Amino acid sequence: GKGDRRTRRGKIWRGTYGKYRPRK
Amino acid sequence: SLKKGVFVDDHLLEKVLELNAKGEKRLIKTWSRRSTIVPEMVGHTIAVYNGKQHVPVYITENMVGHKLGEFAPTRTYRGHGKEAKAT
Amino acid sequence: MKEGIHPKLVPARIICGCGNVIETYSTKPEIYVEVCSKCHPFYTGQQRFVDTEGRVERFQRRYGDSYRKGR
Amino acid sequence: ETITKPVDVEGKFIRQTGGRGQYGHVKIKVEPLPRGSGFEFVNAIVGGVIPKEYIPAVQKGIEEAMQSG
Amino acid sequence: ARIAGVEIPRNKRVDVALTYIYGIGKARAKEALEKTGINPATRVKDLTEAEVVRLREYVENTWKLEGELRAEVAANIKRLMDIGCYRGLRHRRGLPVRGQRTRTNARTRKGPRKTVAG
Amino acid sequence: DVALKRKYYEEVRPELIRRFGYQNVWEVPRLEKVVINQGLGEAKEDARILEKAAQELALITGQKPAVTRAKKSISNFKLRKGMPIGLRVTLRRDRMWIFLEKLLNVALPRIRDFRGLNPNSFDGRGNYNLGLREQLIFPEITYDMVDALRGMDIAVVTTAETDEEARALLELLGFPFRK
RNA sequence: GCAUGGCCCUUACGGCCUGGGCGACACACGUGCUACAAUGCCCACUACAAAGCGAUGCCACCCGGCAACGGGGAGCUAAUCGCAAAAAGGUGGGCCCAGUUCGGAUUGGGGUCUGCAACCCGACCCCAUGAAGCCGGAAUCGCUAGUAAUCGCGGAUCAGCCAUGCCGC
RNA sequence: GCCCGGAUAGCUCAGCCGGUAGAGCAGGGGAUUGAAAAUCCCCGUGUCCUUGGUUCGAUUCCGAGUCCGGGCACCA
RNA sequence: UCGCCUCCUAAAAGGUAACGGAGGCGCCCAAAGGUCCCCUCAGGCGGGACGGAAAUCCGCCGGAGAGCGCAAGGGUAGAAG
Ligand SMILES: [Mg+2]
Ligand SMILES: [Mg+2]
Ligand SMILES: [Mg+2]
Ligand SMILES: [Mg+2]
Ligand SMILES: [Mg+2]
Ligand SMILES: [Mg+2]
Ligand SMILES: [Mg+2]
Ligand SMILES: [Mg+2]
Ligand SMILES: [Mg+2]
Ligand SMILES: [Mg+2]
Ligand SMILES: [Mg+2]
Ligand SMILES: [Mg+2]
Ligand SMILES: [Mg+2]
Ligand SMILES: [Mg+2]
Ligand SMILES: [Mg+2]
Ligand SMILES: [Mg+2]
Ligand SMILES: [Mg+2]
Repeated sequence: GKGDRRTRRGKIWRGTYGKYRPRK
Repeated sequence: SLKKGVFVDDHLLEKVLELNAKGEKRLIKTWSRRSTIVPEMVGHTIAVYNGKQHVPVYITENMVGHKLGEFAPTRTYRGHGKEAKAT
Repeated sequence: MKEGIHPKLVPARIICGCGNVIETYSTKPEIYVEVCSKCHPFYTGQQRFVDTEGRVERFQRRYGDSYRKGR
Repeated sequence: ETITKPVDVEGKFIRQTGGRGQYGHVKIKVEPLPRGSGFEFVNAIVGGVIPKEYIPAVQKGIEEAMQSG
Repeated sequence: ARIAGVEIPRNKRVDVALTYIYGIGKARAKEALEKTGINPATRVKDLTEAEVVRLREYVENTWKLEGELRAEVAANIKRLMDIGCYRGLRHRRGLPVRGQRTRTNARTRKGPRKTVAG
Repeated sequence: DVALKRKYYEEVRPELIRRFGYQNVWEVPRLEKVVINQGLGEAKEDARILEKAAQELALITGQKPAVTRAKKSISNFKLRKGMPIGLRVTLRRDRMWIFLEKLLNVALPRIRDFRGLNPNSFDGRGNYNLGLREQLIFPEITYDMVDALRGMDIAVVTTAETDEEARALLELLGFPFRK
């Protein structure tokens, strides 16, 4: 899913945070 | 897609607005293809630079949340012709 | 007349998101509607969906109008 | 001898079957001048589509083969 | 369970089923379910008339789905073809519009395997 | 009970009589027919017919349409001595109002678009004839049954004459116009 | 890059500026990234690194927002503060073999942030789309050990970033 | 008339005892070579003669029909 | 070239030749037949969603120029269409 922005992996990869990977 | 600001060149804006004081000639060419299509100015004929020449744009009004540049394609292209490899 | 084929012919409801409208007499009950929400005849319409969000409030009638260019 | 109406033509010379060497095709514009003007060579070379070396060579062929009409 | 249109998921979780609508992603979908007291993990093949319409009401009233939406896009698309909009001449030419590269790739908006070598 | 009905008998009818009018209770501009031809979108029938335009469009006006067929030779159009390529529907009286009125001021709208009806479009006897870009888009939608964007071309024949007498009848009846 | 013999231009082959272009697109090839899924995917929770980088910089902790971010605001001249939290793993639940909760292209729309300015041409966030791909022909590349494979982390450049690159851990 | 055989891509032809249509020529891409030949791979092209049947399904099976080909009849 | 059909040559009845002029036939239709009942064209000009300069529509104007399986002629809407 590394290219799927709407996911855990997707975010981690892109190096960002959001609704799908909150800043803890 | 900028922010809480809306952008337009102060001097492309003037020529326009002071013109709305009386209204007239569409002879108004600007190189500011970078400024937002003048909402409070729906009807003049703007001559947006093409990088080569000034392409007049009727600028109707259905086009207000855009830029004067979106109406002056800067590249010229009309299909390709032949390939050739071996080099 | 013509027996058979013909629709059914029955009244229903013309809803409307801006007050009642035509009186049943077609063949449809529900529908988006929107008679006109602004007619259009000459004016009272031309609601030109272009309204630059929050117009004015910024970049307005300033910068110094024409000025004493006459001198 | 001389021409009456200005003409534009292309000179081709492709040599590549076995592949020994290669070729040197070119195009030119030829038009008549007032009587007594003689010969003239217009060096209209753009971004260098032709080497500043083969030019006199393509001219020593025009001028040369220009002997007999 | 005809919802927005004629799409009746079933045999599949309600949260995943809805998805099959043209305007319902795992997002919105998962919302409507908690705004209708419906248990997500419940198969459609178990939804009660109550819940079914009790849900059909929300989904089908809030935002504009299948078809309705479809038309929207088409409209927006054609509107970009006005006086000379670039993002518009882009749809016309049939190439990418989001500033992509065309020297290579761009296949998603072109014909796979065109060839033409002189 | 009828919708417009009144609109014409009550309104329009008098504004005309004295704006024109006079003498007879007959030489007053009034509609008498409402026909409408589809043609079959941007691609005609084909042995595998279409007839959905029939069944659907039929009841989008309340009453099945007929089927017209070409004539003469075609050559570069694909047709022949004809059969079919038509499918149109006339109709007057009641249905004329109901179709255009319970669709005139509520239906015609919605379709994402500009100003009013093309002005210079009338002739003599005042009949007009608009012609939306077909686009079966609204009214009476109830989706599904969606195969082609086929729509139509509406013909409205009225009494009257000239263009004013005619136009006055529509304009004062509910026909937004001129750009 | 620089230096340098010779040749060449000196109201221009030098200089300034606005705008464009280097981002073009019928096509061909190279290096790569993300994949086609169950030894997998998604969600919640819970662990174990190293090497680096930071004052008109890194920015704790609060608060609004679903987010990106925004207001506030402590510490830190940094083995003393923080960028962090590592990911793969582990545990519980969900998916049940389908072009799918695989895959994410593409497109519409709504926003955020840098900068005078993001039409050409930025990066993020969110909603809606959701494509080709379920394993790849002739051919062809890498590696002999903490290597290959796989997982994440840092840095230079840098306002920002088209880094899926590069040098490192 | 009788028996037997044939018609498949622009041409030359395989089509196996029912499901799907293919080599070859030509051309276009690739691959291999330091490079050019030679060689390899990958493409796009069908009323499968026409008709009726049989079958879930026919270019294939069955019956007829036309046009070829072979042999033998014979033609008021 | 050789039989058949249409027009002309053929000199206003019929007929009339030439290696005179110009075209067709060696079929076809179970509805393209019988009868009963309805319907009227082609184009010209307007007005018309895709619409060529003829798709199908609407409004006038239009005695036949349309149509009638195929040549040509005759005939024909007061129908043979
Ligand atoms: Mg996914
Ligand atoms: Mg640039
Ligand atoms: Mg470059
Ligand atoms: Mg580009
Ligand atoms: Mg990989
Ligand atoms: Mg919060
Ligand atoms: Mg598990
Ligand atoms: Mg930009
Ligand atoms: Mg999808
Ligand atoms: Mg596929
Ligand atoms: Mg699979
Ligand atoms: Mg070794
Ligand atoms: Mg950076
Ligand atoms: Mg980009
Ligand atoms: Mg005689
Ligand atoms: Mg006589
Ligand atoms: Mg009969």
